[PDB]
Amino acid sequence: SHHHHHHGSDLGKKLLEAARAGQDDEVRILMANGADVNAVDEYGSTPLHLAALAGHLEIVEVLLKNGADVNAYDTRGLTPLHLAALYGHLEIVEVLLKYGADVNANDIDGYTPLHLAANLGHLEIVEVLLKHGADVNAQDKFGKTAFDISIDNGNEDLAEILQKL
Repeated sequence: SHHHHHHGSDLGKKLLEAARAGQDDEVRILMANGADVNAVDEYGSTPLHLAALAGHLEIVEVLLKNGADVNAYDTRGLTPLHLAALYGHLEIVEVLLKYGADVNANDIDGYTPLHLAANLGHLEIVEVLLKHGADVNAQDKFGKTAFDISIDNGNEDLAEILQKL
């Protein structure tokens, strides 16, 4: 599946750290020495998770170009698209979608990327997720949709986007 782990070499740990820190040269060097592009830490995060979380667009692109799993799940069920939407990185959201990210993947608690972007009020990311087929009816473990979250937070601008776009 989209879960890896099982070994955990320090070469893979170096790639995870370099990807999260946005070191383009070191990521290039480590991959040339055979670093697994899909390595995981104790939480199940891959280098693509950490580059998307920390907002490093150029690292995200070189990882995807070398066979990084765009839909990898960590132990909480979070995909790189979840993290890009949660941390508000619009261009990374777009690149992930362009590489086949599952727009409607849900984590352990049932949150989709649309849920996270709505909770944090990232209006443009919500619009982009909707254009790529985000499910407005998807409910989390509390039975709440992305639209319900915008109504409970009184974000009428976000609620209007979730209804008409």
